[PDB]
Amino acid sequence: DGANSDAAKEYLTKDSFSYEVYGIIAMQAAYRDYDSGDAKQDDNLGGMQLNNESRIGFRGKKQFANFEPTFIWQIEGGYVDPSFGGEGAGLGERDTFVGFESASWGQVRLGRVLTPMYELVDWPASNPGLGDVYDWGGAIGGAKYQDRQSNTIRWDSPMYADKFSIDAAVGAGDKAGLGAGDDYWGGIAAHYKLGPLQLDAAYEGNRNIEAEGQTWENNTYLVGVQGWFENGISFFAQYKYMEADASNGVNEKQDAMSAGLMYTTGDWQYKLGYAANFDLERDGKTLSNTSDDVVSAQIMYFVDPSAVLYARARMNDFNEGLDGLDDAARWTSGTNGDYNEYSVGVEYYF
Amino acid sequence: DGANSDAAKEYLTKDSFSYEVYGIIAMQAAYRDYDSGDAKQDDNLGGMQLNNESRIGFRGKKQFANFEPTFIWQIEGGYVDPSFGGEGAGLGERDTFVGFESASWGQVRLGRVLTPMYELVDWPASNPGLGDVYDWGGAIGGAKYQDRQSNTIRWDSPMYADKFSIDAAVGAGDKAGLGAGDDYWGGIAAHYKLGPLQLDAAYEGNRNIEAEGQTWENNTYLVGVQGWFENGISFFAQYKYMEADASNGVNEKQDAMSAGLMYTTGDWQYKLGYAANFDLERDGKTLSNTSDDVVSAQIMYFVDPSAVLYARARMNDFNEGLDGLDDAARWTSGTNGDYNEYSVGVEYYF
Amino acid sequence: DGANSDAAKEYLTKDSFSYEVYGIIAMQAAYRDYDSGDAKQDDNLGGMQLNNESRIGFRGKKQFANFEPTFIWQIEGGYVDPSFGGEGAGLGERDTFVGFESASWGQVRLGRVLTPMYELVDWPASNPGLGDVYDWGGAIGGAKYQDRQSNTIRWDSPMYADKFSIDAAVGAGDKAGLGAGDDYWGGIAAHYKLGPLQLDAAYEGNRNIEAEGQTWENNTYLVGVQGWFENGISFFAQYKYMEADASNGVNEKQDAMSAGLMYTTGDWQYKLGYAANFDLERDGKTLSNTSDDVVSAQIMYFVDPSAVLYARARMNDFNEGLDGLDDAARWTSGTNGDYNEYSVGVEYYF
Ligand SMILES: CN[C@@H]1[C@@H](O)[C@@H](O[C@@H]2[C@@H](O)[C@H](O[C@H]3O[C@H](CN)CC[C@H]3N)[C@@H](N)C[C@H]2N)OC[C@]1(C)O
Ligand SMILES: CCCCCCCCOCCOCCOCCOCCO
Ligand SMILES: CCCCCCCCOCCOCCOCCOCCO
Ligand code: NA
Ligand code: NA
Ligand code: NA
Ligand code: NA
Ligand code: NA
Ligand code: NA
Ligand code: NA
Ligand code: NA
Repeated sequence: DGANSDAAKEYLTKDSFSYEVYGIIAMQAAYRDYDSGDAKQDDNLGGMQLNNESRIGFRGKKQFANFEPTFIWQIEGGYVDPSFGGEGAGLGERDTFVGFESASWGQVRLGRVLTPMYELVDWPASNPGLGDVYDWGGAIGGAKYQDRQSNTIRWDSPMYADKFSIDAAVGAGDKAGLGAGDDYWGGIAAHYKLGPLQLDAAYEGNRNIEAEGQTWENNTYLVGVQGWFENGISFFAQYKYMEADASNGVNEKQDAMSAGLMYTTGDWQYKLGYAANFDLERDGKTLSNTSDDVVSAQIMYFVDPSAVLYARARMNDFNEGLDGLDDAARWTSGTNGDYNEYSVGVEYYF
Repeated sequence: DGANSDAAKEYLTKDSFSYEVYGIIAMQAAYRDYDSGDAKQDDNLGGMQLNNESRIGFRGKKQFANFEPTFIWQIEGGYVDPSFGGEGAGLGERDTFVGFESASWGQVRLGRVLTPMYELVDWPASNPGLGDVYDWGGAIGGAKYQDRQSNTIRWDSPMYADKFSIDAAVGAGDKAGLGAGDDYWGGIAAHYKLGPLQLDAAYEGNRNIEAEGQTWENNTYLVGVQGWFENGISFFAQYKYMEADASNGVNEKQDAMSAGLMYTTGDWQYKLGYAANFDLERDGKTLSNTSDDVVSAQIMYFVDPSAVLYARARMNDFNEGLDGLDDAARWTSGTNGDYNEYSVGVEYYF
Repeated sequence: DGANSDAAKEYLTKDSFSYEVYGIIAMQAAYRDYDSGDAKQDDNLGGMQLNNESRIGFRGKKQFANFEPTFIWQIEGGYVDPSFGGEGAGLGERDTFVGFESASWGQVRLGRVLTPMYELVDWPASNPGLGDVYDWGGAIGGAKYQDRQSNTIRWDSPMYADKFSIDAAVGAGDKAGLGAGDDYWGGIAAHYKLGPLQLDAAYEGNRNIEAEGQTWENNTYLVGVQGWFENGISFFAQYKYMEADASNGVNEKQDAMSAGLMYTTGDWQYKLGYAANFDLERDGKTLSNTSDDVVSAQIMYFVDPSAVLYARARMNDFNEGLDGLDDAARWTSGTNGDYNEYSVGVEYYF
């Protein structure tokens, strides 16, 4: 069984107690109110649900006797009981990898991690609740980018000159990872600290992506600013340019932004979010009402050095529909309709 | 990813070493002898199997700095290799929840737990091996009650006056948990200790259940006694009334009982149990041969304060079949036929 | 739920801290180049992939107060993110069992383990990368033997006279474990160490195996030698004879060999491996082009007492096709075509 059987137990010396067990406990009671234009469908999707995103993980580091880079590894399970889905999570569904890190050249990781692009798209630009629009939202064909991805080599640089830092990565695609395609992708991201600000830029290219009966080339570019100030204010703003190119000559473009404001004061943190996709342009013809936007408010309370309570409201107004290149409806995050969500939740880290 | 991604790891202080790892090791070597009236089907279902119900779990408590109630959480994986099923269980398949508790008002839990009704159906009734008949057995339409269920808020009262105790909960149904329905349920249970006896009462109502082309209403009532005596005798008895009501006017009723006698002597414990479903009445007319009954015997031996060995035999006589309100056979615990079972097993708690 | 509900938590004394957490970290970057005579399939199946075979497990032992044999238990999860498959593994997918052990007669284990034959087929044969041909390779009908299998009772003898050793087991088949068949199997294996050499023999018989419209009986025999010398040289050689017999009278026979050479020198270990399946004989007529071959080379580096690095190249030349007794293509490990593979990897034991 496996590349080297269980011969690891028979020949190597067990490095006893060289692990940390960790977990994030996270529950969110969330009520959803849909306006899909169908009353029956509105009642199924909408309602109260308990979105339990708790998870257990294991991680550790080892200094190999005869290797300069330090070995690192991680196995993090998925959400134990998310909303809209069944119970029980596997080990290895979130960030799971081995890797090396030397003070001389930064960090390398092989396995299942976030692409340099998505890492910025996810945080800060997706919080709180902007993900339906800015994360996996959109109308562009092909693969706008990957999120958390397996079969990935990712290199994380150290803080160069105490201001600059780099992340770059390449990997196989979703279909390639199952032996049923040859899609691949690559991407890189940059960060520069200019005082209390931080500037960000990132790129990602996806290739040989089969969808809607075509092969796709996807290119996505991103710029953003982030600020933290001592009076308590933090902000973030981001602009995102999405370009898709199909094998039948069809070109596609769509852009999007995300911005968030927050005031931390003592034991409280107030926060407003807004993100939006602009109209999608296919073959140089703007498609009417292909945009999405979402507004969001949240009050958080630092109940413990290790935990927080929070309430949150948000309203998603999605596009009115899109047609695919195969002459059938193309799924978007708004296929299920506009909806509002009100929720309270807890998060705790041990 | 998620309501707050990995922002808990980057910003919150890791409460290091504040978790418990626990497990129940449980193996059951079980031979089954089926009498379904088909020699082939008898041979597939019947035979020797290893029912491995072992499980690993994680749990903990934390006193939040600025909150009086103590935080609680649990994540329990399911059976690692049960009979009739493939190997491997996810993390979070069993009781998995967050909650708070103060000794003045008991505990509240959010997540996936046992409903107050089913908990009594589970223990003391249903043991040993009475479950096929009393637990998920029956012929009534809709949902007589839920088992272990997600999207549940449940409050467990403290022991008032050291004699009275209460459990209550409400939650989402199976289809709602996937955004495909609007079913819900609620229930309550009461306990009173009168010396060596204990009285039990419980209710559960199920609403908006889609099945066999109808919407269903379910109502279930339960009463029971339990006795522990120093001489060594222990017993339990229970009566259960189930009322279902369909959207096309059809009414349905069925009742059941469960009783068990037990003799503990030193390191040994003998136990004989009986459970039965009585004929189902649809539209106030008894349906012939819709009953089920089971007899069961078991010898247990306390090999360690932390483990037990046990032998057990049981014979199940199931109902012979009934059609649902859609004119198709309604699945029951006897769809696979009658069967007797002989088994040995171990249980261990770390 | 289950054979005894959650009554183990309610009555038994938690044997706190009698659990060990263990894991094997294993990542392999593997490039594949397929030449199946189909270009689209060559590129889907072929390419670079990251085969993460890491795994977490738990094991422990307990001395029961009122039992002389020591109780042992194990729950080992599966590969967290293997190549050609999705992410996330269950708890209990690798070796998972309960058992007892006394120094007088060895150990007995109930659950999920390797059959005495496969353990030898697995290690030392099949390494490095000979498994496609020697492990699950072959063209014989029915089931030559089981891999890691559930519903198994297995006995491992002590080291008799410091030279002799025996392993034997019996269990249920793949279909029987799901209530859909009555297949079973049994097998035994013996080892004798003569100085720097070691002699190996094993047998396994499988019965009531349903496939290709017939029921099958399988008989598989194996002999092998292993050598370790102070010079640094080690080798292994194995011959395998497989006999299958169908319910329509059709007989089939096929044999195979596996061989490996290794030179350990300081912190490096070189290794050449070869394994092959010979032409398949059905009804005493050798079938043309049913043989399989694989050559493999490997460089290993003991990077730490607890880990190794390795590079590996290997060439797989498979059979040209075979028809089953149902007059349809019979799946073999070469159905997807020939492929060569170049790979690097790390393995770590904590
Ligand atoms: C990251 N969260 C994901 C989110 O990315 C998204 O994923 C969609 C997925 O739902 C779509 O699939 C959905 O719509 C299909 C329309 N023909 C039918 C099947 C349905 N599950 C996929 N076609 C594309 C993914 N990006 O919706 C599911 C989710 C779990 O919330
Ligand atoms: C630093 C602050 C920057 C704020 C930038 C805000 C950009 C706002 O532009 C939004 C344009 O998109 C409008 C979306 O229209 C709604 C679409 O929904 C209806 C279906 O078409
Ligand atoms: C314990 C000693 C180990 C010996 C292993 C020897 C490995 C090399 O032996 C190769 C023998 O190959 C035989 C080829 O058989 C031809 C096919 O005949 C079978 C007809 O069904
Ligand atoms: Na709903
Ligand atoms: Na990295
Ligand atoms: Na992806
Ligand atoms: Na590939
Ligand atoms: Na069987
Ligand atoms: Na349920
Ligand atoms: Na993969
Ligand atoms: Na098997």
